[PDB]
Amino acid sequence: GKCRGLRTARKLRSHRRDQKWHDKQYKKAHLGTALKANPFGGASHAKGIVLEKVGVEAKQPNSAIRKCVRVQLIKNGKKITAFVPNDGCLNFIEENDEVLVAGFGRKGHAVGDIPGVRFKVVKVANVSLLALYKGKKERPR
Amino acid sequence: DPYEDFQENWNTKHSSGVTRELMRELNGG
Amino acid sequence: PVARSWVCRKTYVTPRRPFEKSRLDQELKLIGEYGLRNKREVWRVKFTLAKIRKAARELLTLDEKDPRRLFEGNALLRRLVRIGVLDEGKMKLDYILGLKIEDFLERRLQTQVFKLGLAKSIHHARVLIRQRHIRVRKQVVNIPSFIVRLDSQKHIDFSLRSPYGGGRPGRVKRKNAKKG
Amino acid sequence: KTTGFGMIYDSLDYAKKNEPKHRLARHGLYEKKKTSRKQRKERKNRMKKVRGTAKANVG
Amino acid sequence: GSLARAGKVRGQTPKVAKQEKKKKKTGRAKRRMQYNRRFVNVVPTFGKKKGPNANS
RNA sequence: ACGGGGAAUCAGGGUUCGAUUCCGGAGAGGGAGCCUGAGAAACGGCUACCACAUCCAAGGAAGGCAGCAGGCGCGCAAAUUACCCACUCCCGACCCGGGGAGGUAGUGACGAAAAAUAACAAUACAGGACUCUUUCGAGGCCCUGUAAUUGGAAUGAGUCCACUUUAAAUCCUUUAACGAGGAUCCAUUGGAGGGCAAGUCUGGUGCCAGCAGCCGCGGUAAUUCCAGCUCCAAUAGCGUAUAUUAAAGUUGCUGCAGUUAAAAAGCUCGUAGUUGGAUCU
Repeated sequence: GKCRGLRTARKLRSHRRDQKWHDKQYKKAHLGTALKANPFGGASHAKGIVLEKVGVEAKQPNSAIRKCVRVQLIKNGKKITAFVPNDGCLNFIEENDEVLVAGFGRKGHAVGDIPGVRFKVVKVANVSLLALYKGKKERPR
Repeated sequence: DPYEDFQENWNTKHSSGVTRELMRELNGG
Repeated sequence: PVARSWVCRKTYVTPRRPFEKSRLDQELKLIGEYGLRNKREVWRVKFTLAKIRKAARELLTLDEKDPRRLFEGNALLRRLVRIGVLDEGKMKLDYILGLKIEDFLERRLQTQVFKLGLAKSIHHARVLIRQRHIRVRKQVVNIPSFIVRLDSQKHIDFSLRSPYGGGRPGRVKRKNAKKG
Repeated sequence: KTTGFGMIYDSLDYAKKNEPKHRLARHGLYEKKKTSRKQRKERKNRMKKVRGTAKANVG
Repeated sequence: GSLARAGKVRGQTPKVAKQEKKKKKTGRAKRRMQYNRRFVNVVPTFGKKKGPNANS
């Protein structure tokens, strides 16, 4: 059992702040190694240059080819594979394009089927993909 | 028939739909 | 440094369960009985009663002769009696916990215009208020969510500069008179 | 209804002495000079570069 | 493996035109008509079948 | 990591934020040294060095926007090279001069408050309920509609005189005149297997294209993709990403756990720490 006495405040709080480091959420957001491995550097979005279109193969209990894009970021030069969501949206993407990349939803973990892809495309050539998909805007020439 | 639909399809893909239709049939609405 | 004030405050709270049957039905019933615009108009009145009940829940924990309970317990009762939501004989602090949403929704100006025979539905009354046909003692009110007080209730009329009151006829009657 | 403020002076010269000049200008009893404020500041700064009586010869 | 087939089904789909329809309703009147459609002159009908957009 | 006042969240306890208009500190590219003065180690003062950088007739000379605008860069990320000292105050020899302090407009879906997008009447319904009729079927009895059914009544959004506002203006408020029927003066964003409100309707596709936070859907009948139609939720707002709080009694003081699920030291001694039997009117 735990100490309970009236003068045990130093034992209680130095034990809690040492057992707090055994939690995955505290160790992730208070150590600094996970922030230096995050290519966004803590940002919500980033911008990069499209290096090549890349087909990634779906994980085993289903089968398709997910249409990703290998993109090298502007602000630190790190390389990233990022998923292009709807169908015929890889057609909208040339190479050496300005692209806007977000997270994919699970805060650094790979969303379900696509193996090892943490990112998705939001804009291409400063036009959103949703405006191109629903036919509201066109790619500039 | 929601009873027969439930008893036939409770294991299949349409299990949640026949469950919801059975509960709609049972609890009024 | 600017000579402004940044004090502001939200008037409503969204519910924790976004799609809960038997909450949607009850709030749609409350809309339909009173002719509200959306669900935020319902949640606004849920928020004022939840603050009033929180204010009375803490006075009921203090000592019965404590000066804060006697002072703020009597100001809180006076306002509810004044805007017609309580009764005069029910001025103990425990009847605040027996107040409901509909008691506050009765005191909107829109329902008072409908219930005083000025309109003929709860939707004719909102559209009468919004286009400047109703006044309260001298003052034209545009606001459907005007909480009528008990003494300013019998002074509700048809706003002398309106066709239903003093009566210069409107834009449509004037044009039809000019046509033929 | 409308609500404003009024003042009623004893004499007209008392009104000329104890009034803001923008209200005297609303009755034509005062005329503000018509130069702007960017002209006065640039003219003030152009004549700090110049010693004594050539300050009056600054355009 | 191959990026060649992309946009395949969205391009293969027969483009049916959106048929025209009247203006819907907005605001207090839309809440009014959906209050009427659920709580006053609701049809006294089959038990527990009130599953609207019931397509058979 | 500038510190506080404070902020968000919250049963109670808590957890996270506070560069940011109030107070206190610091610094004017980096260090250092000073003059004047009541007060400065001052930078819209000076003198050097270091790094940058301007004009040159090549001898020399000048610099400091983390003030207001503005530009470049950087980036996911942020406004006008506008008007005025009229207000609030400050300074001066001063009722008079000055003030990018400050005020006023502009841009402004950061965010907060109010609040339109229709209302009513008369018809018609093989509507519905209500009074009689065994039932048919009868009613100004009361409600409904997916009637581009009929009808004139009411209005703002706009257009726009005038006043009012203001330093001068704008805006709002007040009033002329015009301004509604598919009142085309057109509401959107996301969804429709479950979690979770709402279609195993229809066509296309055929483990493809794609969807799907998670479980999953798709391999020729797809309730889940791509579309039509219908329906659901919030609504002038609504999706997505990331930080963070609650949910988390999954950090546990309140309040967890340790035979077998993660877990108790090989054993005894033993310092600090923590905790310590009755008993005095």
